[PDB]
This record gives sequence, C-alpha cells and structure tokens, in this order.
Amino acid sequence: VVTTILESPYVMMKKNHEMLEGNERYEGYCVDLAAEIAKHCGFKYKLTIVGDGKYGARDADTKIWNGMVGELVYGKADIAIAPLTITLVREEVIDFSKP
Amino acid sequence: IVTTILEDPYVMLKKNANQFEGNDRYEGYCVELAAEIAKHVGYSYRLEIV
Amino acid sequence: PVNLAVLKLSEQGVLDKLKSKWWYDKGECGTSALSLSNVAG
Ligand SMILES: NS(=O)(=O)c1cccc2c1c([N+](=O)[O-])cc1[nH]c(=O)c(=O)[nH]c12
Repeated sequence: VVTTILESPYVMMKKNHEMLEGNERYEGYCVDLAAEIAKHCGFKYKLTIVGDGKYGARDADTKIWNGMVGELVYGKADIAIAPLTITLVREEVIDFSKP
Repeated sequence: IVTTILEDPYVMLKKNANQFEGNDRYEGYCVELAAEIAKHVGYSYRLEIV
Repeated sequence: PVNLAVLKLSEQGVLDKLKSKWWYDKGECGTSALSLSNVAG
C-alpha cells in the first residue's frame, strides 16, 4: 500500500480516467518517483489516495493524528511517497528517509 | 572526544595559541555547533584535530 | 538525541543566526540615463 496526496504538479488525474482503471488513472513526478524506489526494492505498489485529504497534524482536543501520518502510526499505510515536510514532531512518531 | 579537520571558518586555531589550554585553543563555526549540542544532549567533550 | 537536537536547532533558528555571524558579521567586504561624468569634460 502506497499512500499519497493530490497536488497540482505532483499527483494529477489523467484525462479519460473512467476508461483506464488502475495506475493509468494518475500521472506526475511522485508516481515515477515510486517506480524508481521499487526498481531496487521488492514491493508491489498500489496507487491509494488518502481519504481525509490532509498531510498530518495532531489536534489539540483529540490528541490523535490524521491523514497519511495518521495511517502510518495506527498501522494501515505501509509507505508514503508524497510532498511531506520533515519537522521535529514527525520524527518522534515516524522515521523519515534522506531528502 | 570530538574528531574534526582544520579548514577556513569552521575550525581554526585561536590567536596566541601558545597561551591557550583545551577547548580555548580553537575558534570557528563548528566550534559553536559542538558547544550547542553538548548542552542539549548533556555530555562534556574534548576537541581533537584529525 | 543528536539527530533530534539538529532538528531543534534548525527549526527554532540557531544555525541561521550563527551562519550570519561568521560569514557576514565577521567579514571585510561590503536608472540608466546619460550621466553627468560623460558630459563633465
Ligand atoms: N500546497 S502548498 O501551498 O505548497 C502548501 C502550503 C502549506 C503547507 C503545505 C503545502 C504543501 N505543498 O507544497 O502542496 C505541502 C505540505 N506538506 C506538508 O507536510 C505540510 O505540513 N504542509 C504542506
């Protein structure tokens, strides 16, 4: 399972998405970046969009994470290849790769 | 123990290095970086050139 | 503790102030009409 997020330049939905089911529905930089990763990694990728439409931030009241970050900690998502900023609080909960 | 190399504004020996002892025998950028992290993590250090 | 300390320094802005000091603060450097000097003669 590969969790991503909808952006303008990164993850775009292609024209005639109804006539192409699977990984042909999307096209962009972040799609090809995942293919480069799976060139040297033994993993099967499925383009799964996060339902919330959020990057990840722990709310003040609930004290619980959401989106791609929320799916990582609670154990649903496997890998996340998306424009995600590497900050202090994220490193405490989930491990990050090199920039 | 800290391992480092001498090159330009990162690490260079202090003025009148003859009359200096320990960490007060060096000055630069990485000098100040070594000082900051040692406090936040919590251990005393000793600078040494490669 | 070191990896997180590096992130603690960067986000708050310790490195950026320190980089300003040793490069610039400790440094020793620093209309297109017809000018007056061209006609001065
Ligand atoms: N759309 S945006 O104007 O540029 C933009 C604005 C504000 C926050 C963003 C953000 C983008 N982004 O590039 O899509 C990614 C991103 N990733 C994170 O992890 C995060 O915390 N905040 C952001």
